[PDB]
Amino acid sequence: VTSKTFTDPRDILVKPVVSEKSYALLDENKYTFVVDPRANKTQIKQAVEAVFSVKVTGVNTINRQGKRKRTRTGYGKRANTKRAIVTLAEGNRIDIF
Amino acid sequence: MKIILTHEVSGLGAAGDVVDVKDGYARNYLVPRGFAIRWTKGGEKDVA
Amino acid sequence: NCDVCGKGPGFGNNISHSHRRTSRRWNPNIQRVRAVVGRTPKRLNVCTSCIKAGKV
RNA sequence: CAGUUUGAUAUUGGUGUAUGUCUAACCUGGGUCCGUGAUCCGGAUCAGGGACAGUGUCUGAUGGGUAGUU
RNA sequence: GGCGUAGUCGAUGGACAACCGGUUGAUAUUCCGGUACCCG
RNA sequence: GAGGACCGAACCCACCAGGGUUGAAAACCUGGGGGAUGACCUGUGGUUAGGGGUGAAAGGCCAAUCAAACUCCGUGAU
RNA sequence: AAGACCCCCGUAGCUGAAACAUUGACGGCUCGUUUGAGAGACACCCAAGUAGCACGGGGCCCGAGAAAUCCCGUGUGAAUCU
RNA sequence: AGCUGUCAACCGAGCUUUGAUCCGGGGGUGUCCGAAUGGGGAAACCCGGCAGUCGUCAUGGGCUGUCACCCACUGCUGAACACAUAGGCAGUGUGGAGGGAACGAGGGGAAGUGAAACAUCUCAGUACCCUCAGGAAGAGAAAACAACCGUGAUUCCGGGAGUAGUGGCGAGCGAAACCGGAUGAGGCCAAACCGCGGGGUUGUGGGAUCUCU
Repeated sequence: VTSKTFTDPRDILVKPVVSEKSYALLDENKYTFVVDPRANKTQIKQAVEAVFSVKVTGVNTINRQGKRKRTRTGYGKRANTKRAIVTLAEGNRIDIF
Repeated sequence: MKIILTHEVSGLGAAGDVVDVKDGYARNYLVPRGFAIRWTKGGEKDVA
Repeated sequence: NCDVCGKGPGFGNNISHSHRRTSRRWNPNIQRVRAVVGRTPKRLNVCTSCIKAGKV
C-alpha cells in the first residue's frame, strides 16, 4: 500500500439521508445514502458490504439535479447529488443514528 | 552537353570518344543506359 | 514550387496600354519528373533549371 | 481583367523525304500484381499514344462573362 | 487551404428480454405482490 | 376497381367580404372559398453562403431586413 | 471625533536573510597553439545554371524613360587575378 | 497577541505565548475539459486495450501505470521481384503541436478618400491576412562612398531640405553626398592541395604546389 493507491470505502458513503420518505423506507429495510457522484451501483454495493459487513441484495441510484436559488446578486445553483437506496437481506440492519 | 562514350553508338563515335550531343539525347537515353557519361577532367585521365 | 532549389512563384503587375495595373503571377517552369533519390523511384516537381543543371 | 484561342520558346530526343518513321522524355480516367482488408495514392509489369498533348515565359485575336467609371 | 483511401462517427431506420394489480402528498413497465423472460 | 378522377372532414393554402388598423395578433379573426392518392402534406438528420446560394421565375426567398444579408474592422468615409 | 514636525502610521538616518533567484571574482575545469621568415618558380584555387545579356515585371527622387545600381520568372549563358 | 477572507451583519463552535492568525522562500496534493494526445464526442461526457494490484467460487467492479499523430536516430524483416527499395515490426528522445498586450523581419494586399468628375496617380505598401521569431528584431565587417584629395562594419537622432529631382510635370511625392551627435568589435568558413579530418581566408591580393636562403 502507498499514498496514491489507497482507497477507503467510507469516501463513497458521503452521509445518510434523513427525511420522511427515508424514514418510511427504513421499515422496509431500504437505507438511503448520499454517495460520491462518480460511483456506480457496483461500487455502492461493494462499499456498503465492506463498511457495514452486511449482505446487500439490490441498489437503486437516483441522480438529483441541484436546485437553482435566487440571491441579491443573481442566481446560484446548489451542488448536484447522487442518492443510493440499498435493500438489505432479511434480518440485516444498519444503525445510522 | 559533351560526353565520354563507354560503348560504341552508331553515327556518334567509338568507345572513349569525347563528343558533343544535345542535352536531351544524353540525359534521357545515353546516360541512363550506360552508353555515355558526363565530361570531367577526371574523365580525360580515365580515357588515358 | 521546385522541391529541389526552393524556387517559388513571383508576384507583380500586369500593365495595359492605358497603364492600368492589375495583379498577376510568374509561376516557375516546373515539370513533373520521375527520379531516383537514394535508389528509390519517386516522382518530383522540378524546375527546368535544375533539370538543365543535372541536379536530378 | 477572367475565360477561349494562335504562334515562338523550355520540358524535347533519334532518323528519313513542310511531312513521314522510331523510342527513351512525357501522357493513359487501358489490363493484371503488391503495399492491402482499400474504386484514393504510389510502385511494378504488359498494352498503347508520343516528342504530339499538358504545363511555365513571351506574344496576336476574341472577350458585357465580370469589374471600375463617364 | 480544397478533396479524399483505409477507417471512425452519424437515427429519423434494423437487432434485442415483463405483464397485470396495489401503494405515497409528491415516483412507478422503476417500489411492493404474483407469475415470467434474457445475457454471463 | 385504374385515375397528377369526382364530393367532402383532418392537413396544406389564402379567392371574396366584414372586423381589426396606438390590433387579441409587426399579417390575424369570423363566414364563405381551392387541393384534399399526389408535381401532396409533414417529423427527424444532413447539405448549398453573399456578386454567392436557391428559385414550376415574383428580383422572389436567404432569421420580422435583399436591385446584392448580418457583424466587426478601414472609420471620426465622403 | 475641526487646520498635528513632537497622538498613531511613517519619513531623515542606519540595520537585516535559513531558503531560493539574478550577477560578479576566484580555484577546479575546458579549449587553442607549440617551428618560422624571406627569395624564386607555377598559372593549380579563389562560391554556376550564378554574373551578364534578351523579354515581362517590382523598388529606388526616378510613373520605363538614353536609364545606372537593387530584386523576381522564362529562355541564352562566362571567366578565376591578364 | 490575537485569529477563524469579503459582500456582511449574525449565531454557534473552536484555535492560540508548547508562538496562532499574518508575511517571504521551497516542497506535496492538484477531479474533469481544453494543443488534448488510448478510441469517440453536442468541451467539461461516453467506451476501451496492455501490465500490475485489491476484491469474490467466479464474471461483474475498484486503484496505479501506460497506449494519438509527425519528426530524429538504433536494430529486425524486405514485398510485386532477384538484388533492392517501398512498406511493416521493435527501441528510445526534457524533439514538435497550442497560448500571448505591444514591439520586429520576410511575403500577399483593398476601398471609402484626394484629384472639386475619373481610369495613370493618391489614399498606401496603410487596414487586413500569411510564415517565422526574440527579449529585443532586423541590418552589419565593402564586388561601399568620394573624386585624383580623402574617409574606412551596421544601426538610430538633428540637419542637408520640402532642396536636386519626380508628376494626367495635375493632386501630390521626394532623396544623396556630406556635417554634428548616441554606441563602439570584429570573427569564421568554401575552393584548390593531402588523408569526415588536415589545409588555408585574400584587395598592398592571398592561398596551394615545387626549388633555393
